[PDB]
Amino acid sequence: EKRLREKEEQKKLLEQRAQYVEKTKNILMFT
Amino acid sequence: IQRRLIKSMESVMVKYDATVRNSINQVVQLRYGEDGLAGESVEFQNLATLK
Amino acid sequence: AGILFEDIFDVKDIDPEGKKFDRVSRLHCESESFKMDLILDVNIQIYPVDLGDKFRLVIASTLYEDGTLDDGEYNPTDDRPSRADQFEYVMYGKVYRIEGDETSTEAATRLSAYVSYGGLLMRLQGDANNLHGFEVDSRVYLLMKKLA
Amino acid sequence: DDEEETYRLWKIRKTIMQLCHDRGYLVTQDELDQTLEEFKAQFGDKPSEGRPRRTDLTVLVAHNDDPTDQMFVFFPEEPKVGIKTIKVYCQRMQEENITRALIVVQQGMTPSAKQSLVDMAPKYILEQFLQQELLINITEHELVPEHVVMTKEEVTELLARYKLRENQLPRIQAGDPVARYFGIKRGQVVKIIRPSETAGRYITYRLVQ
Amino acid sequence: QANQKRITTPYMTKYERARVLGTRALQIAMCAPVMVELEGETDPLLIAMKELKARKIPIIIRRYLPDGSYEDWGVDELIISD
Amino acid sequence: EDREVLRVIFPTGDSKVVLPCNLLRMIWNAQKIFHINPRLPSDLHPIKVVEGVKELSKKLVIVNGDDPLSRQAQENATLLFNIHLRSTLCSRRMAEEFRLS
Amino acid sequence: DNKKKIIITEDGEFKALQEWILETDGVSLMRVLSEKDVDPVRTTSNDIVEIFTVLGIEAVRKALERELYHVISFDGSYVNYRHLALLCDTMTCRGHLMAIT
Repeated sequence: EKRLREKEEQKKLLEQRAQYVEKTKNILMFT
Repeated sequence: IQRRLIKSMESVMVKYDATVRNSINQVVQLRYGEDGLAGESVEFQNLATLK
Repeated sequence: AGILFEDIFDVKDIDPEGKKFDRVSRLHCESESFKMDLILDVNIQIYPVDLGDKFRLVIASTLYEDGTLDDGEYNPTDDRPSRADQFEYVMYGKVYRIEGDETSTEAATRLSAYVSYGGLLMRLQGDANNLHGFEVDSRVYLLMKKLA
Repeated sequence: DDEEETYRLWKIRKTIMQLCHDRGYLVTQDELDQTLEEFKAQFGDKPSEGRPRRTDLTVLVAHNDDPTDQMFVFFPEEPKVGIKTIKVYCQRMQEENITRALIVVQQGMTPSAKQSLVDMAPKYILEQFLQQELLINITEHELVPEHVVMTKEEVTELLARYKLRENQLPRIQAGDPVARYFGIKRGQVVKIIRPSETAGRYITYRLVQ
Repeated sequence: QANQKRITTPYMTKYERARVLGTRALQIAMCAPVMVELEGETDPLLIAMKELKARKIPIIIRRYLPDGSYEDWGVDELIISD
Repeated sequence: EDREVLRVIFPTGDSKVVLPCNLLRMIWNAQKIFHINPRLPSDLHPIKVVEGVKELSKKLVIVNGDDPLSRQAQENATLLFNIHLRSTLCSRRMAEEFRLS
Repeated sequence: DNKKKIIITEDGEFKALQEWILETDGVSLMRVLSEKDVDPVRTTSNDIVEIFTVLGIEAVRKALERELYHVISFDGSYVNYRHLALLCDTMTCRGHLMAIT
């Protein structure tokens, strides 16, 4: 169960990566 | 100081739903003393599993 | 009989810590027949006790020579044969503690019965074989007599 | 002059990440506990010359419940932030379609800028923070109990259980340090859980004003 | 308010006891019928306390709640401690 | 678990607390009322101690209600007392310390 | 021990660490907290107004309870905590510091 929860942590981490790769272009055209 | 304290807290009362409220009916404490117990019956004791 | 304990004690010390009360004195005594230590508070004003004295101590559950319980009430107009007639100093108290060297698994080899005679305290400690008659919150008598 | 500047930037970023995590925004554990040396590696250790510039410190997080509910954290360069800078940030938020932001100012913010932050609230909920008050996370203080923003369902359940109106709960100011930390507006109730020496635990509820 | 579910305490408060005893003692003093038997009592307070111990005081306590509702408890329905 | 809860409630090791019922005095009262012999084995089942303490805890109500919010407030209102009660009326203490029947 | 650092050893005992502490004659809690090697968790003040301005209404509630308790108990006296709690709730139930004036 702890392994599943850490895997959910990893999937959330890659989800934040998958949205950060969108957010960097907005930060780029910001300045 | 005594008069000031009294006039500040005079109407705070334990209600029949056991909440402590003032005259405006605003809630000051959801239970008296956070435990809903009167101060005459409580007494000093020791928690045996703390130390 | 109604006797919980009987032995002859020898006063080995009086007030090691110093005289605490004027009319009361603490005796630290030891017997010979059972090897039991005794701390006893006695009214030395009416029954003086000197160092090195030797006395017979009898802890009893009752004063009546026949097995008969007591009511704990003062009856001076009692004509029954009482064993207090055979002793000089008699007190009446209650057992308020029984200590021992018992462990969680082993029983007690040595016991220590504590008695209070209206505030005059006694501790009789020694082998647990000699202190089976003692039970806490139980009334007893002292029945102590000096001998030469 | 410079090592302390990057230390302050790292501390501010740490408090901001903790703040976003407590508001419920998606924050990875790695950036949640980022060592000062890791911060220097990722941003630099010479902010004075321009590595890192505060514009590189900008954060953009997404809410756990809604990926579209994102939030910005801007770090203006000027000590006293002016209305023009607020307009620039609002323009950027419009372009990127983001509706919430934090502005971590250094010295302060002009009255016109604050009035701009207040008037356009229904469009963009953008807050103002001093870098001085982000150098510490006040929620870690021993005096500060555990605050929890209740949901409208929870608030309705509370008022129905104790059978009372919102004006009968105790209050917390909208400008409270912890209310500002949790970014809560008027009408919201915050559940405070604190230890009690007479009961063990005590939950009280404060309405935001 | 649903009488099937009364949320207030099942105990009579010290103030409820005080006022109920005073009220019933005044009622007895004003020649109200007594609900319990009497050996020789002539003081209304003693008669009222005897009625309370017997749980035979014909009074209903209307306890008001902060929301405005109320709960009606018979003196025989409450737990008398003192 | 109660120990850790107390450790976070009282970060300084001060076990002096103010609570309703003096449980040690009540235990002493029970020892003297029923003439408990501390030297003899007891006839109290430790499972009876556990079950009785749980039912007692259920009967001590400061906040009335079956709803989850009332349940949590009830938990909080009597938390410290219930910890004191579970640590005082423990099965082991009731077996080798108090030796009640 | 009220100002020492009370920790819990790995064995589970309460241990009072004897550590350096600073007492200032003025208050800048806002600044002192944000200093390197300064504990931002236990560092406090006796100026309740600054506690309210820096930490908030519940922090000043707790601090005000602490300060009133310190004033009451310094002469060895003792007052039931519910009275201090009621006074402190009266001064803080409306989101601001309500003086008794």
